[PDB]
Amino acid sequence: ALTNAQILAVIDSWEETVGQFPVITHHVPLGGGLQGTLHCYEIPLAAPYGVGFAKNGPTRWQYKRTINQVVHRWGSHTVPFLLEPDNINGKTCTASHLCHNTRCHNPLHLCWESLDDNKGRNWCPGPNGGCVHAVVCLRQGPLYGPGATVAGPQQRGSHFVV
Amino acid sequence: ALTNAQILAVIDSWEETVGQFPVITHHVPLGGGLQGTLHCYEIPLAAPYGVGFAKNGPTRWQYKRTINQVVHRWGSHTVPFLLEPDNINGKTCTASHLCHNTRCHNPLHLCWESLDDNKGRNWCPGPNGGCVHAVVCLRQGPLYGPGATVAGPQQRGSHFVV
DNA sequence: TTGACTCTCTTAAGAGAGTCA
DNA sequence: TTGACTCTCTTAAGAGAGTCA
Ligand SMILES: [Mg+2]
Ligand SMILES: [Mg+2]
Ligand SMILES: [Zn+2]
Ligand SMILES: [Zn+2]
Ligand SMILES: [Zn+2]
Ligand SMILES: [Zn+2]
Repeated sequence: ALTNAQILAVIDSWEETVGQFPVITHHVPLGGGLQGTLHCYEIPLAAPYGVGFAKNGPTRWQYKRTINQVVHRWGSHTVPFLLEPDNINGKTCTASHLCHNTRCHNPLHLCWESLDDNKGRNWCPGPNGGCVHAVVCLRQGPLYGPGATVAGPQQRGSHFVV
Repeated sequence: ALTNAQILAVIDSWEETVGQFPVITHHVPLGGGLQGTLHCYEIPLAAPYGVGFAKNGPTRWQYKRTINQVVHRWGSHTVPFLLEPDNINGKTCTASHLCHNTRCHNPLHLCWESLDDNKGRNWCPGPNGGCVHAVVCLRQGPLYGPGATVAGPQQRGSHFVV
């Protein structure tokens, strides 16, 4: 809600509820041939999810609280960042999973950044493979690698140069 | 169905037309602090675009040819790949700009790959900065770098471990 | 046969809001 | 007030198809 006190109360209630979500250990590539371990706090697969939480999409949830007799509702991963600017360079700030695990609500696995920055982590080589993200990745992106390109650049004639 | 000879004729007419597009020299980052040069063959900003070409969206075009009284139409960047498989690993193949310049139709600046592979090139460090794409990038991706993350991982209490 | 427009759709990283009990 | 559902939207890398002369 509007007051700083009320927003802190929202963040604190959220953390306490998510803190009781099952803690699931995931071993992850870090880049550089190394492996690490993340502890994700995973929202349940089906109702009930936890006080204040409801599913609005297969991998989408919202957190809701009643404040001043009014319902206030947020995307379930946005709550840690309610005191942060909601835009950057004219781009919307998004909740971004460093663990690349949608069900996880561990705020130690979340950052707040443009959708482009968010997406780009999918291909990051990782914290031991060359990550240059200023807010560092926790793991190599799941899509990092050589790709599976079917056909490369080519011409039949002689009209083009690189 | 069009014979492979008819398909080659389509590719050849496309190349002949695109080859006459304005050729624009662009200096680009390669990664590793190095700079290179790409020569993009850029479709005009407004009609007329070239024989066979029409705009279906702000940065979308199509190529159309009529053969034996049947109108055939393709996405304007897909024509170089008409003799290639159109999917891989159960994913549709997409035209992917190695120069990251949508108006460019130089086939030496295009490859044919999944949309995920395509997107990921936006963040690639580039051919002199650590690119691991098997079909190598021509330049560092425009979105490579430290990012502009507004807030990193954080908690107010002690409910969480990383 | 051709040009110049029109419309909606896909994907996978993210969102907001309404209907009932 | 709280829970459990429903629906459509945003973005930026890509698509197919219709109308008219
Ligand atoms: Mg993400
Ligand atoms: Mg691309
Ligand atoms: Zn996690
Ligand atoms: Zn990174
Ligand atoms: Zn180009
Ligand atoms: Zn690359």
